[PDB]
Amino acid sequence: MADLKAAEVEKAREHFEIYDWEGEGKIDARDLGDLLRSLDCKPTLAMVKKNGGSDKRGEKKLTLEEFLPIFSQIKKEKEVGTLEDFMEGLKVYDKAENGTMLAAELAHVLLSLGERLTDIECEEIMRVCDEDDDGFLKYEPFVKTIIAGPFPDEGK
Amino acid sequence: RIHFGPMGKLAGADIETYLLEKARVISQQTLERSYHIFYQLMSGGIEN
Repeated sequence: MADLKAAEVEKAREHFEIYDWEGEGKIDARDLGDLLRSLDCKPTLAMVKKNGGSDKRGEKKLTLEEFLPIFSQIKKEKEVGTLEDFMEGLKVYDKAENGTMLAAELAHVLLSLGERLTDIECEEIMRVCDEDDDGFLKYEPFVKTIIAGPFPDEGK
Repeated sequence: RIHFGPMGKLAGADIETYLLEKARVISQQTLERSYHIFYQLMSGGIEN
């Protein structure tokens, strides 16, 4: 079987107690999304709603007694992703064996199919880049910074 | 000539002009009107 360890119970308690904005001890079904995400399990919104979650706000409230039989189900998933799938994937763009990627062509793929990102998030994803014209990013430093997160060594 | 920027959005427009009917201003032929700007200035314009 599987059940939650003293350390894990503390991780789950901390985050839940933060999410109590009301003063009653409860989470929204929408907020189930980013709560698990901060808990470090990476899901689709499909994974969130699968365990009783909402698009809308103001639908159902879940206690910690409800939330823990959500989290202890969630832990079973195996297909999270690696680096190398993404390399293989993002290599497909090529035409001449350069590993280089033009800015428009790269915003568009982020926008269009999937759970999707907005116009706004693309303006943010561009923000770190500076001073390269007509107008090329590169597949390898890109992916590695995504997996490294917001503060690798530098961080702004 | 409609102009677009580096990322996505609009940048400007270059428009040339071929001919104009300047000939008509003397007397138009049948049931035509002369340049729209005129009629507008005649009716909309205040006493001042």
